[PDB]
Amino acid sequence: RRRIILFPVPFQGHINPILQLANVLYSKGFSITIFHTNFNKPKTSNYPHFTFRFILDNDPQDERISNLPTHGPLAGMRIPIINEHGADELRRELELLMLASEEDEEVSCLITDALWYFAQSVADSLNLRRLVLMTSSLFNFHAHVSLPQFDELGYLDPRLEEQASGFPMLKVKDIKSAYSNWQILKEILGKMIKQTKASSGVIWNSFKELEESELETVIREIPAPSFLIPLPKHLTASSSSLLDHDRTVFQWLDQQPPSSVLYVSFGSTSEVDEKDFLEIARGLVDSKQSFLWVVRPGFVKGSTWVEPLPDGFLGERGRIVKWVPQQEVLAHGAIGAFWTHSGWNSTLESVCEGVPMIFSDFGLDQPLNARYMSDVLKVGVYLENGWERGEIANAIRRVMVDEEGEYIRQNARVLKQKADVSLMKGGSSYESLESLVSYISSL
Ligand SMILES: O=c1ccn([C@@H]2O[C@H](COP(=O)(O)OP(=O)(O)O)[C@@H](O)[C@H]2O)c(=O)[nH]1
Repeated sequence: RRRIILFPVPFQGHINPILQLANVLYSKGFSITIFHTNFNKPKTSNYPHFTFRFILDNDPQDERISNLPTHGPLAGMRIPIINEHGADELRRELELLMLASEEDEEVSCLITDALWYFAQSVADSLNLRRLVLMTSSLFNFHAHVSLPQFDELGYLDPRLEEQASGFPMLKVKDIKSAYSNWQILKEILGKMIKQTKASSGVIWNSFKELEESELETVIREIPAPSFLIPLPKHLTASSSSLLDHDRTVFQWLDQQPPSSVLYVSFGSTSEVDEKDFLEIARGLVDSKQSFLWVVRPGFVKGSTWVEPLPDGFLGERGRIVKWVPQQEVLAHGAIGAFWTHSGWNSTLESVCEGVPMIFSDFGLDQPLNARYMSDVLKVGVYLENGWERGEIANAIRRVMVDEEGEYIRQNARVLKQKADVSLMKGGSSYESLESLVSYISSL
């Protein structure tokens, strides 16, 4: 019997793929331990088949992380802090577990979020192999390793509509938005890349037919073996939700005609002005399409939830809720399109359920996902110039109703089929997973 320890980053878009992976590996016969912070912990009672061990922010909490905000853009400060100071505790916890191991039980490897770059030297020091889970795309990684070239050209220092030097796929505007903050994130980025290259293997939440153009860069830049597995095609992330689901939406979805509903959601951490929030609502109403709009409490700066919205303003066609089982909604027959912030989990979920998209973005990898999805794969329309009700209504109707958008709807259907075929024997994802299991078993 072989045990795998997995160590996620404690945010929704990082906990979801690592617990999907944990379940996949469990299905292949591995026992599973999850190392996790108390902060943003998932519901351990949803995982009776996993062992959870809480680390790094136990009582008494550190002056470095104590009273750090549990929500907002500053909650992420925990990441660099744990990278800089958690090595000794992580080693102690790994040793404790390796000591408590049953005689017939071996710890095969540690799998961490790529953001936990500090974990490589910890694993090395224990003669424990470390594999890395990337929670972003191969295309985004290709952009990462092109930063030096981008910097030479001055893209990173603030011709926007112009094609980038080595990315005809990208506009200079995309790169500026993606690396808008860079003196701040440059240091994290370099260390993550360096310790990913130094790892024993890299697992990508993707599939070959999704990012074929990006495979050679990964093979050339990362000496460790890479494995591409589209985790949403194996299972949804419902069990790792950090918020309660509103499942009353499914009775409502059951009252809608096929492909008639726009699903709208901007992920787990995004926030918008009161002004932009109201413009989005007017664009949705103006589209005349039915819509289901997830507005996470905290999404609107200065309001607990959705106070600025007039009572009944959404009217007949629209519903607003706080949180749903997103991939399950995307799989419902009523959904015709997905207005996304282009987070990678949401984008891959939509691809895997065959739902075409309208893209907004909040920086980081999101503009790159939106550009790649909209111009390379051609499964959506990118609202790349802010929020204006007219352009919003036109984009929604183009994807969902216009005859001119049929090719986008068809591309989304075909791309889902490619994902499905990739999981069949002889498919790319099937062979990646087979290779991953045999590789881990050889450690
Ligand atoms: O109402 C919601 C909204 C989002 N999600 C999930 O939250 C994750 C968001 O991750 P993503 O990479 O899309 O964006 P992030 O939150 O990291 O910005 C995805 O797995 C979604 O399915 C969900 O379960 N219910």
